[PDB]
Amino acid sequence: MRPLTDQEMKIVLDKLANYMTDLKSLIAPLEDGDRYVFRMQKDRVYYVKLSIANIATCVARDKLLSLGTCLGKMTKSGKFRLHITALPILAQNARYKIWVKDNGAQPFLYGSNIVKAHVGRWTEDCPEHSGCVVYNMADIPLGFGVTARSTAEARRLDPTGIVCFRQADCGEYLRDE
Amino acid sequence: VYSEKELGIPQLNTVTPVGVTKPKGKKKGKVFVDDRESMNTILAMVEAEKQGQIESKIMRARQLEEIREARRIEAEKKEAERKALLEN
Amino acid sequence: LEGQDAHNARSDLHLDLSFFITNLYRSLLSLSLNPDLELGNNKINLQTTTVLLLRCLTSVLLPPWNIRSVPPIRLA
RNA sequence: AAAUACCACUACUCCUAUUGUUUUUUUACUUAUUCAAUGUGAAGACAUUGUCAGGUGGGGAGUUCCUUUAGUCCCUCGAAAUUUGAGGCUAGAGGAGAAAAGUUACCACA
Repeated sequence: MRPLTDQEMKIVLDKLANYMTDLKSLIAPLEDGDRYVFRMQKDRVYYVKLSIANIATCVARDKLLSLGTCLGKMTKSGKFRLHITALPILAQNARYKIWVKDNGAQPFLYGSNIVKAHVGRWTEDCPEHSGCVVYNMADIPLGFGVTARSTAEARRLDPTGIVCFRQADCGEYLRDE
Repeated sequence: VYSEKELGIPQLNTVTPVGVTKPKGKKKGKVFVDDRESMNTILAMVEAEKQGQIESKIMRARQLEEIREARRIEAEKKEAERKALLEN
Repeated sequence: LEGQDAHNARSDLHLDLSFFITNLYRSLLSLSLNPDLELGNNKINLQTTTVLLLRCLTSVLLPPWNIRSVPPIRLA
C-alpha cells in the first residue's frame, strides 16, 4: 500500500476528468476534517478515506485485499483503466448520460454496445467520443463507455447502429463470483 | 513509430531544463504526492488541459491564476515542512 | 444566463453558474438571520431582499428552460 | 451420566445490613497542566507530553519468519479428562532486490 506518485495521479485524474466534471469536490475535505485519498495495492487503484487508510496500515502488504472503492487498474504499459467498481463515482458526478430501455439494458448487462434502436433518452450537445454513463429509465446506473457518434449523427443514424461503445458493464460481478 | 523510452536516446538540453538526470537501470527516488495542495495543483493542471480553449481572456487569466496559486500554496507548504524538520 | 441567446451559448461559451449556486446555498442562513429582509416590471432593481431572494430561487429551482432537467440533489 | 431413607463437606447464583478496602462513570472547584503580556488574566484535572510492550512500513540510512516431510514417543503451551491440537530437536523441500524482471496451446491489432 503506497500513495500514488505525480505521474500516476496525472493519469488517474485524466481518466476521471474524461468521464467526470467535478473533481475538486472529490478531493474536498469532509465535515469531520477528513479527506478521500488515492492508494495503490498490487496494481489496482483505490478511493478511500484517509482515516480508513491510516487504520488499515497495520494489515501486512500481502494480507490486504480491498480498501474503499476500487477505481481500476494500472497496466504493464502504464495506462489506467476504469471498472464497474469505479462506476458509482462516475454516476455521482457524470459528464454525459445515456438512458437505455429494458430490451437494451439486458443486452448491455450481457456486454453489448448500445444502439439507436434501444436508446430512449439522450443528452443534447454530446461530442462524438465523449464520456457517457449508461442508465435505464428507472435511473439505476448500469455502466459507462464512449459514445460512437455525436448527438446529431445519433439521431440520423440507422436504428440498427452502434451509438455507445461498451467499456464496462455490471456483469463482471457475475464473473468474480 | 517507436518510443524514445524504448530507444536509448539521451536527454537534450533545451529552453526546458534537463535538470539532474537519473541513471538508467537504477533506483529513481519515488516522490509520493499526498498533500491536498499537491493534488490541488495536479488537478488544476488536469482540468485546464481538459477544458482547453476558452474564448474569454479573463477566463483564461483566471484558470492560469488558479494554477499559479495552487503552485504557490504548495511552495509555502513545502517551505513550512522544511522549516519544521530543520529547527524542530 | 436565462437570456435566450446566452442560453444557447451555454456550453460553447463555457458559462457555469456553480459558484453562484454554492454562494446562494451557503448564504441562505445569513439571509434567514439578518433583519433587513423586509425594509423595502423591473427584473433586477428590486428594493426588497425578500423579492430578490424569491427571484434567485425561482431562477434556480424553476429555470424557464429545461424544467425537467434540474438536479434532484440541488432541488432537495 | 448420576437415585432418592440417615447424616458430613464445600460450590456457585440472587438479595440484606455494616463493624471496612479498592477500581470505573458523571458533576463541581483550582493547586497539575496549556496560552497571551510585562519595566497579571483565561482555559482546565480533559488534552498535550514522556517510558515500555507490540502491528505495518513499495518512504529514509547501512551490509552481503512461518509450511511440508520421516523419526526418539525427547521438551513447552492450549483444550478434555482416562486424550488431542499448536510449537521445540534432528536434515531435505518453499517463499544486487522497488529498478523492474520472468511467463501463457488466451485476447485485439500488425
